[PDB]
Amino acid sequence: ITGNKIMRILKSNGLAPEIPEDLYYLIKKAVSVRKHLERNRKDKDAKFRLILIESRIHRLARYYR
Amino acid sequence: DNSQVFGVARIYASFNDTFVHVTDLSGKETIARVTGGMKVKADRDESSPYAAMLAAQDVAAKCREVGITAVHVKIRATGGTRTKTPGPGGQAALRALARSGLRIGRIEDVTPVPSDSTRKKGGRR
RNA sequence: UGAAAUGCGCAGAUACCGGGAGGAACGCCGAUGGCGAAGGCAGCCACCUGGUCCACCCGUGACGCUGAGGCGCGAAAGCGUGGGGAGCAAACCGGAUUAGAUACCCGGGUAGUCCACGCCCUAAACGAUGCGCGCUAGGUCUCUGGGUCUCCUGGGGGCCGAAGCUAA
Repeated sequence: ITGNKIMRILKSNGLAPEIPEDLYYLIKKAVSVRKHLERNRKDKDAKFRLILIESRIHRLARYYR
Repeated sequence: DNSQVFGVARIYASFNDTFVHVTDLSGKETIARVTGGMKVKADRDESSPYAAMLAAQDVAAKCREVGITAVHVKIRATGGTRTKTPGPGGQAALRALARSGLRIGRIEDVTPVPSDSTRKKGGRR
């Protein structure tokens, strides 16, 4: 993501400590990854990256509340 | 014929035979020699590093009349000889030239290679 | 080739020049190097994409570690359908060697090796060394970042070695 699309997502997410912001960033990155994965099914190594992001998101929600 | 003095020498080695041809700065060949050119018969003449040596010299000497002095050597292909001598086959030619009297400006390996023409046999591939 | 022979060549081979077609691999750089969780990954170009290090210490405020079963990935060979097939080459067909040669050597050669989609799931899958964290002399070479850059500091790769450990 570019265009500071990241920044905009960050700013829009919140003044807060960005745990929720983090959730947003992760969802955004994940979606793109899922998108990437739509193609390049073969790309296993990339998938691993998704594994981390999805994992971290899942974990954060639990930790958060 | 018309003195040149500076030119190119192409050494084309092969497992079968060595053929060297000298050329102008332009690329047009002045003269050429091979193991066949000298009277040596097919097996021995053709490859034998000795032959390559003789051919190299014959090429230079003939070129000397052309008034050749300095030359750029280009090596194409690999090959040599069966002979007991070390017989790199190609190297001897490269040597004979340096010695022949012509000053060799440079030795360059530009052995051509196919993109991938056809399958080689001969235990290759 | 140890010597050879099979083999190819006068329908002209080999060696040489030019043109074309096709497949596979990617010399030098290249390392004693780098990347990845492993398997593994090296022509160049663009796009898509994962991991990772460092500086600032700015934000959250224990959100951490490991992880049975699951799920996924997993060299080669191998399997299914289709494609491709230059070189190589199990099987196979010959030549030689030998006491014999179902081998090693030489000439051929099919599957396969390549691509796609699906399957198989193994290995000396090795560092033969599970993951995380803390603590315990140094020296030397190296890759990558920062610094007040003849050295200090962080991450990685090697060598030698304190204490200690070890049956060695």
